Amino acid sequence: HNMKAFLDELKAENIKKFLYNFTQIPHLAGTEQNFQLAKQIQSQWKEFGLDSVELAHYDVLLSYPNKTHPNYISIINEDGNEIFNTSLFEPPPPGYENVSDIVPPFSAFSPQGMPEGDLVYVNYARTEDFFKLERDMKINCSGKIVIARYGKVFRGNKVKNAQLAGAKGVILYSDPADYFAPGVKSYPDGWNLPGGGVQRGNILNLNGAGDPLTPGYPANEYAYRRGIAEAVGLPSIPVHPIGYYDAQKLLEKMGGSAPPDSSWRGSLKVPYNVGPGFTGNFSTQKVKMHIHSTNEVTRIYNVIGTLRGAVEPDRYVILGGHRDSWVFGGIDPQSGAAVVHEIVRSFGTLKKEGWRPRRTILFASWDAAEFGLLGSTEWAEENSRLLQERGVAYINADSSIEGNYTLRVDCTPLMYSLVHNLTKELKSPDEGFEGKSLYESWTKKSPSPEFSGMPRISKLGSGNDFEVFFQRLGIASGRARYTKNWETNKFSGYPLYHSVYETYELVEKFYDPMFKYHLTVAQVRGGMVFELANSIVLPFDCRDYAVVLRKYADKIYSISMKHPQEMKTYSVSFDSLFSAVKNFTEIASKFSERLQDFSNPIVLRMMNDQLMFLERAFIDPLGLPDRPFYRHVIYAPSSHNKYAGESFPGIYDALFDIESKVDPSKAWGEVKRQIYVAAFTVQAAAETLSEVA
Amino acid sequence: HNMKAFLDELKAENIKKFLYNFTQIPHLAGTEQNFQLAKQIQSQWKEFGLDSVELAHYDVLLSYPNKTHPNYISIINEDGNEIFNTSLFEPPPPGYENVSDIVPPFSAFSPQGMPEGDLVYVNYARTEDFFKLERDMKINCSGKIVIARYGKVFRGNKVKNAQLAGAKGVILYSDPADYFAPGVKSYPDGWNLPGGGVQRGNILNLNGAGDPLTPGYPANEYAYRRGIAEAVGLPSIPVHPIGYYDAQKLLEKMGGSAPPDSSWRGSLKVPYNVGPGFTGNFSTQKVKMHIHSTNEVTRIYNVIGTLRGAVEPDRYVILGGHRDSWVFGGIDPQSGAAVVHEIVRSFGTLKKEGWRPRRTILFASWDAAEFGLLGSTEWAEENSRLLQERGVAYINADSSIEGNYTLRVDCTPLMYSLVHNLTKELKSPDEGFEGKSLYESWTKKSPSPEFSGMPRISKLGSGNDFEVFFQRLGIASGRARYTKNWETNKFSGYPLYHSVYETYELVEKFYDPMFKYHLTVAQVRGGMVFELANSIVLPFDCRDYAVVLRKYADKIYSISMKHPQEMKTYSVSFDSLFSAVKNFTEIASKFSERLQDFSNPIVLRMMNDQLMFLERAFIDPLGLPDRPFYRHVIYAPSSHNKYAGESFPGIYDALFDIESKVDPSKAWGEVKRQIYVAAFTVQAAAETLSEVA
Ligand SMILES: Nc1nc2ncc(CNc3ccc(C(=O)N[C@@H](CCC(=O)N[C@@H](CCC(=O)N[C@@H](CCC(=O)N[C@@H](CCC(=O)O)C(=O)O)C(=O)O)C(=O)O)C(=O)O)cc3)nc2c(=O)[nH]1
Ligand SMILES: Nc1nc2ncc(CNc3ccc(C(=O)N[C@@H](CCC(=O)N[C@@H](CCC(=O)N[C@@H](CCC(=O)N[C@@H](CCC(=O)O)C(=O)O)C(=O)O)C(=O)O)C(=O)O)cc3)nc2c(=O)[nH]1
Ligand SMILES: *[C@@H]1O[C@H](CO)[C@@H](O[C@@H]2O[C@H](CO)[C@@H](O[C@@H]3O[C@H](CO)[C@@H](O)[C@H](O[C@H]4O[C@H](CO)[C@@H](O)[C@H](O)[C@@H]4O)[C@@H]3O)[C@H](O)[C@H]2NC(C)=O)[C@H](O)[C@H]1NC(C)=O
Ligand SMILES: *[C@@H]1O[C@H](CO)[C@@H](O[C@@H]2O[C@H](CO)[C@@H](O[C@@H]3O[C@H](CO)[C@@H](O)[C@H](O[C@H]4O[C@H](CO)[C@@H](O)[C@H](O)[C@@H]4O)[C@@H]3O)[C@H](O)[C@H]2NC(C)=O)[C@H](O)[C@H]1NC(C)=O
Ligand SMILES: *[C@@H]1O[C@H](CO)[C@@H](O[C@@H]2O[C@H](CO)[C@@H](O)[C@H](O)[C@H]2NC(C)=O)[C@H](O)[C@H]1NC(C)=O
Ligand SMILES: *[C@@H]1O[C@H](CO)[C@@H](O[C@@H]2O[C@H](CO)[C@@H](O)[C@H](O)[C@H]2NC(C)=O)[C@H](O)[C@H]1NC(C)=O
Ligand SMILES: *[C@@H]1O[C@H](CO)[C@@H](O[C@@H]2O[C@H](CO)[C@@H](O)[C@H](O)[C@H]2NC(C)=O)[C@H](O)[C@H]1NC(C)=O
Ligand SMILES: *[C@@H]1O[C@H](CO)[C@@H](O[C@@H]2O[C@H](CO)[C@@H](O)[C@H](O)[C@H]2NC(C)=O)[C@H](O)[C@H]1NC(C)=O
Ligand SMILES: *[C@@H]1O[C@H](CO)[C@@H](O[C@@H]2O[C@H](CO)[C@@H](O)[C@H](O)[C@H]2NC(C)=O)[C@H](O)[C@H]1NC(C)=O
Ligand SMILES: *[C@@H]1O[C@H](CO)[C@@H](O[C@@H]2O[C@H](CO)[C@@H](O)[C@H](O)[C@H]2NC(C)=O)[C@H](O)[C@H]1NC(C)=O
Ligand SMILES: *[C@@H]1O[C@H](CO)[C@@H](O)[C@H](O)[C@H]1NC(C)=O
Ligand SMILES: *[C@@H]1O[C@H](CO)[C@@H](O)[C@H](O)[C@H]1NC(C)=O
Ligand SMILES: *[C@@H]1O[C@H](CO)[C@@H](O)[C@H](O)[C@H]1NC(C)=O
Ligand SMILES: *[C@@H]1O[C@H](CO)[C@@H](O)[C@H](O)[C@H]1NC(C)=O
Ligand SMILES: *[C@@H]1O[C@H](CO)[C@@H](O)[C@H](O)[C@H]1NC(C)=O
Ligand SMILES: *[C@@H]1O[C@H](CO)[C@@H](O)[C@H](O)[C@H]1NC(C)=O
Ligand SMILES: [Ca+2]
Ligand SMILES: [Ca+2]
Ligand SMILES: [Cl-]
Ligand SMILES: [Cl-]
Ligand SMILES: [Zn+2]
Ligand SMILES: [Zn+2]
Ligand SMILES: [Zn+2]
Ligand SMILES: [Zn+2]
Repeated sequence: HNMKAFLDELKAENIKKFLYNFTQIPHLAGTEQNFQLAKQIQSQWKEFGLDSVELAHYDVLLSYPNKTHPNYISIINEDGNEIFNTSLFEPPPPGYENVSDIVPPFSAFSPQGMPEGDLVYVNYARTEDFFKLERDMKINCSGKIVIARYGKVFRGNKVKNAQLAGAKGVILYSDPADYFAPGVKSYPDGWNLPGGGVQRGNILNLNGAGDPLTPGYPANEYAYRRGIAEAVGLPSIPVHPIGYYDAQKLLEKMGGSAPPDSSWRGSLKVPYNVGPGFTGNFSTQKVKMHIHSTNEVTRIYNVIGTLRGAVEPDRYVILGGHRDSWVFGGIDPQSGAAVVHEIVRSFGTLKKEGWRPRRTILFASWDAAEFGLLGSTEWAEENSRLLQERGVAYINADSSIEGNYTLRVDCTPLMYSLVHNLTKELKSPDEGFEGKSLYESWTKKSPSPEFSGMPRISKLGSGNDFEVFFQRLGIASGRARYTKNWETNKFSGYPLYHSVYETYELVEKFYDPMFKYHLTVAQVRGGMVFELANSIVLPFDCRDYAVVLRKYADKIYSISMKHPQEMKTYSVSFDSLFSAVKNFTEIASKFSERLQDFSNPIVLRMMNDQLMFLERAFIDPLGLPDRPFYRHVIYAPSSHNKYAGESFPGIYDALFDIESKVDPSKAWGEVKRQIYVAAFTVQAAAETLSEVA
Repeated sequence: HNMKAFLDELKAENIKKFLYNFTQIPHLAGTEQNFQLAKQIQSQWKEFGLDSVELAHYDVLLSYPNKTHPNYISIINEDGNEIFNTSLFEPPPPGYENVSDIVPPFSAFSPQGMPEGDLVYVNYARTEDFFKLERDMKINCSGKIVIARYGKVFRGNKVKNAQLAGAKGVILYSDPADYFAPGVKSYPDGWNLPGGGVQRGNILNLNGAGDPLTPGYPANEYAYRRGIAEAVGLPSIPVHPIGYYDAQKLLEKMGGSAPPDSSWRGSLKVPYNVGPGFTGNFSTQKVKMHIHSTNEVTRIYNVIGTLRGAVEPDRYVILGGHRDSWVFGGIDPQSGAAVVHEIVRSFGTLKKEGWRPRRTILFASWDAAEFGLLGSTEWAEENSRLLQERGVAYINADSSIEGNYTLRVDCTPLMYSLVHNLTKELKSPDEGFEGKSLYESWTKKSPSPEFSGMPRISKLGSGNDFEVFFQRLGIASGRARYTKNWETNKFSGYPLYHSVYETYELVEKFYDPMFKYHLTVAQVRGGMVFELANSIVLPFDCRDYAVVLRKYADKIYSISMKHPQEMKTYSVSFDSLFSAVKNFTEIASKFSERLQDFSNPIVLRMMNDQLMFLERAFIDPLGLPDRPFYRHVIYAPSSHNKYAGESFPGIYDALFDIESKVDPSKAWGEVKRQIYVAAFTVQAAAETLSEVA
């Protein structure tokens, strides 16, 4: 009973069977079908051998279209005649044209409204796109309906940016430039997005809060809820997503200013004029949105499985991923959930033979992730005291594949060495690398930008269920999946993301017919969980944090040094931060020496507690400015793109666009405050690794 | 080497020698004399045998009178002639009339100003005193100078209340009613306050923040400081304290309204007229303050001594008390510091013989406590990560005596059983109880209001250095001292508190000639530290928390039930809170069973960690409303009196004066929110005691 036994028990054929099982009907959060799936998973995890398997339910704010009053967009003429209407649904895929309860495309949490106005095209609706419009082009979005292409940044940030520009509505669409790979056919004949395809998704700006009505506390049966007016993160203007056939009809008549440059042009045969409004002949026509979606407090269900530890049952290694989907969830999330299911089955086989892990393993099937990470966040709010004193690590398990090219890992620096070591022991599933390690193929295909002979491992961003564990609670977190070639594939994510076309057949036909990439991902995620839960000494290398901290300090200093005169005027010094990083490096090196130089279980556990609480030490209980649930001082989701991680986010945000601030003394004062907070936090974290007395 | 050996080594004669040594010259925070004392203590603790003894320094905002521009108050006539002036200093006591550097009486952190106006007498300047003035008597304090007697509540609350009433200045004085015990002589012939005596003290409203300029972070060498305008807790109006000879001259001419009842009358031969202003003949006279004190960032020094644990060096039991004094510190704090010194000496004697405690003991000599608990708070801010993951308990050690009648203990319910057990093993020092236990004498003299044959133990309030440990960080805390008879002694604290007369001779002549009460207090504080640091199982009884939680739930429900119609209208239910308390009771009982039913050091330490993190579980990382550093959900300092503890403070404050709120729906909504937070926190704390997996 060792890791090899665990790994060998995992089967591609089982992952395939589970994926098929999980994807025959929609499992939208808050629906009966997703409750039934929760009950099925609960029953199977018990069967598989877990010690306890419970449902944890919460009543959270969700959002749904009105079944009898459909959402749509029109072009309306000067007489009020609606001369063009966007689609009411995606053409369902072959053999699913009679499937009931497919939610039509909508932007979850949009308010209701019927705004009419002139269109402005805002490219990706990024912060810099809006800078270009108002500052350079002198185009005013106030009272306009903005149309933005999906891609580059989280859609909630696009909506926030549009609101702040004064838009009265937002239309999101999928441009073939970003969602149609050259030389591949549209679904069902290939993996591209057809012109009738539409990306669903929520447009909240929760900043880690969880359920909009209950920030800080679980949405249990006696919860006090905020009124809707005080809810966290809701958009103030109506929003709706469309496909590129419909977008073409909205964009083709656009007049006003030409696009500023080629980076504003997608692939449709339209000029990509910014507007506002339509060309001469059509200048009296307008665009009208009709949004009738409703926000509803609705019950959601997490499945929580426990495999009790033999030696340290009060130490938790968590493997979690969500279960709710927009429609069939062929990739997102069921390609992940099928992998978790097989991992539970394998651990359970060992358990039935008399094995237990050293530490407790918790397995989670989260609900309502698509509506803002609600299930994971409410559960973590409920259990925060247990998690912060006992939480060793969190391994996420959403989509197992977004491509078939190579591995992708995003994690805390504390897991780098674990990931390198594990992948050296796993077989590469790649063509041309038969008999080679996954480390070799991954390193060849995705080289580290810093180091020769190492693979790229990214920072954690957000937009997935590790957010509460990592950025709020400070528990070492990681994720892994198979991905595309980022050098040659310039499209955004995978094309059929959050569409009706994301099916079992998509995966089986186009992504992973042999389920070998799924199996490799199960071995990576499961192997990480195995080592974290069973290694005598926790498999964290504090020295890897020291290396990245210096890289991040260099980076933030370099941003600041774009303003040398202001740094002179306001005496802005990074000396404290570099000092703290130098001290962290020294103390980490000495800790590492002791870790290998110590039969004493108290010194061991004392050392294991130092390892465990190291990630915890980067937490500031006061949070980041105006984002109280982003508490990690080294990493937060980018304020411009929830998906991306930002390093030293407090200093980064203080420096961002600083040359535009009206009061430079105040602005640079805040930069100096953030440097102090960061230097202090790095030093305090270092000191947790010093000898304890 | 057991507790008896430790206890037997403590000597009254040593405590006496140390007290004499610590009280010959003033040790005002931020002065050279207090730095020299820090260095002396550091050297002696090393001598005594501690493993390491370091100074931890910070640069914090302090406040001092201007040496060449003295503070004083006048009565001024209509021509601007100052016809009466308050004293510039207290007459120094016999043999100290040539002692240099006695700080004259002042209110630390007063702004500068020379406000002139009509006096209003506001009794104790409590919330209810101001209610009586504005609501019942219809007396407007706006633009008036308020005169308030010291007593009943922390003077910072009096100042806050006066500011909010619109006062332009505050005069604080010591009324003989509150500071002159019948039948006892004034110092030097007895322990009463003479008419020239004055109580120093700060008038901040920090709400746990520490240094006003650096809330959340240690005031280290690279700290970013707030500007004075944004500092935490500073008063907006000038404030000055005076003795009763001077108060008599200010009060005797008072006209306007009669005092509302006898509870507004002190003991001076004046009418205690409320005002505003003086009677007919003197109506054109006014009162003028002259305050020239300055706030100054100043270095302060904590001494931190470590006695490394033999088995659990990463578990900290802390014995701390302050060293800085207003003048000589004969009682406050040196009667406490002398006791800590002897405790360190005793532990060191055992250490030199080869003994070590099981857990690490930290000893602290805090600086700047008199200026707002600054030294303890800055150090805890610096070390917060170590303290919250490793902090077992904090035992405070300010003044050892405030009387000679019986023991006083204020502590977490987690220490009740420890305190009962220890005091049963200690000898009573009381006359008439020779050969009896301290438990017996204490129980006879200060019976529990709830339980026959038990002694009174109070809630922790604040105004002392346990505040950051207990209310911010959630570390089990306690304190003990000898006190007066609360039934027969209706004066406030001890009369010479914070005056020049608080000397070695005061203690040796009047309070404790044999140093037997000091010795008993050393045995209580030291014994608690010994048991906390050496007991195999932590000496905490979670069931005692269950009992008090029910008492507090009953109490807060009873306050709410004063408004039955509103509870019906707004559906205000305490069911969730009582449910949580019932669950806590059940889970605690089961935990206690397991604690006694389990050779396994992991189960032991797992159980010890459950005991240690139980106090920690009452912490809400979001803090209480507008008081982010008061995080404990069960206990906070009263919003009306920092000295007093309040239970379920979030609900208490939501209910306080609720019938006066303009929007009852909003006000009762907030009551229901606080019930939810409290019920959730109690349940979450209970769940930390459940089986871990
Ligand atoms: N030069 C170079 N760079 C590379 N960078 C990376 C890689 C390997 N894989 C990647 C790793 C990181 C990135 C990356 O950093 N991209 C961006 C943004 C950060 C990022 O991770 N972006 C993702 C964004 C997509 C994402 O994370 N999506 C989520 C969506 C889950 C979801 O549906 N969540 C819901 C709810 C979200 C919520 O409510 O919070 C929703 O979004 O609707 C997910 O898949 O987990 C991406 O485009 O690859 C950047 O430039 O900084 C890109 C590719 N390879 C290379 C390379 O070969 N060369
Ligand atoms: N019926 C009945 N009740 C009793 N209650 C108690 C006791 C035994 N001892 C007591 C325990 C609690 C109380 C008590 O709860 N009193 C008040 C207020 C709470 C309290 O503890 N009050 C203290 C206030 C004094 C105090 O704590 N002072 C601080 C001052 C330290 C200091 O100088 N700090 C600085 C800095 C403070 C800062 O900046 O925060 C300063 O204040 O300037 C201290 O001595 O530690 C008191 O009057 O006894 C109440 O009714 O709720 C009173 C006496 N015995 C009895 C009894 O026999 N019968
Ligand atoms: C990284 O680790 C190092 C330890 O190896 C740590 O060094 C510390 O730096 C501080 C701040 O620079 C030092 O503080 C000095 O402490 C002495 C007392 O020991 C004081 O006398 C000094 O004050 C004087 O000088 C100041 C600067 O010119 C004046 O502003 C001030 O008014 C005084 O005149 C000063 O406070 C401290 O001694 C060392 N500790 C050591 C060497 O052990 C460093 O702080 C760590 N980095 C971080 C970011 O924490
Ligand atoms: C104290 O401990 C007890 C456990 O001994 C714990 O009891 C729990 O109470 C909650 C809330 O009352 C129970 O929740 C119910 O859970 C079931 C599923 O098991 C749901 O079907 C219930 O919902 C329905 O009924 C509600 C009330 O009428 C409706 O509002 C709702 O719309 C549904 O129709 C309800 O959520 C939970 O089952 C028990 N758990 C047990 C018995 O193990 C109690 O909560 C603890 N106290 C505190 C303050 O935490
Ligand atoms: C997915 O697999 C589950 C588990 O096999 C199927 O649920 C079982 O269905 C059979 C036959 O209907 C029942 O007798 C069992 O009680 C079910 N077991 C459960 C729920 O744990 C389920 O039908 C499959 N779903 C699909 C779409 O194929
Ligand atoms: C777009 O949809 C709208 C809404 O269904 C259509 O307009 C309606 O047409 C019917 C029948 O002609 C009228 O009775 C309604 O009054 C209309 N409603 C509104 C809101 O205008 C419209 O015909 C559609 N346009 C196209 C081109 O299909
Ligand atoms: C990853 O693998 C390396 C190589 O085995 C591990 O580093 C070795 O660890 C052992 C045990 O402490 C030492 O004796 C060796 O000196 C180390 N070799 C090195 C650093 O080159 C490393 O600890 C593993 N990482 C984990 C488990 O997180
Ligand atoms: C308080 O006691 C200390 C410790 O004995 C005295 O400090 C010592 O004084 C002698 C004689 O001046 C020196 O030789 C030592 O170096 C001192 N030891 C220290 C500082 O650790 C101090 O003088 C006493 N203070 C008073 C007021 O009596
Ligand atoms: C109260 O103190 C003030 C301040 O010292 C005294 O008034 C001063 O008196 C001197 C000499 O008579 C004058 O030159 C100053 O101009 C006065 N200063 C002010 C501010 O008035 C005053 O005499 C004292 N009153 C009593 C009764 O002692
Ligand atoms: C205080 O003393 C009592 C009496 O000895 C302790 O309670 C006993 O503890 C032992 C050991 O667990 C049990 O065998 C007895 O049944 C207990 N007797 C009781 C509760 O009456 C108590 O644990 C001590 N409190 C501490 C150490 O905090
Ligand atoms: C949906 O729309 C229908 C009619 O178009 C309306 O009667 C109903 O109130 C709506 N449902 C909601 C708001 O849940
Ligand atoms: C944009 O539009 C409206 C006019 O309708 C105006 O109120 C607003 O101030 C304008 N903003 C800018 C930056 O021109
Ligand atoms: C799978 O890999 C092949 C070969 O590189 C490639 O042509 C194809 O596009 C990949 N499929 C997907 C869905 O990425
Ligand atoms: C104190 O007062 C004197 C003169 O009365 C003045 O010169 C000096 O500035 C003051 N000291 C301060 C404000 O520290
Ligand atoms: C009290 O006094 C001033 C008049 O100088 C006035 O502005 C204020 O509103 C008054 N307040 C009340 C409650 O009468
Ligand atoms: C000490 O105790 C005696 C006897 O009860 C009492 O008369 C005296 O007032 C006490 N001294 C002090 C300072 O409380
Ligand atoms: Ca919540
Ligand atoms: Ca501070
Ligand atoms: Cl993932
Ligand atoms: Cl005390
Ligand atoms: Zn997903
Ligand atoms: Zn998704
Ligand atoms: Zn004190
Ligand atoms: Zn004091």
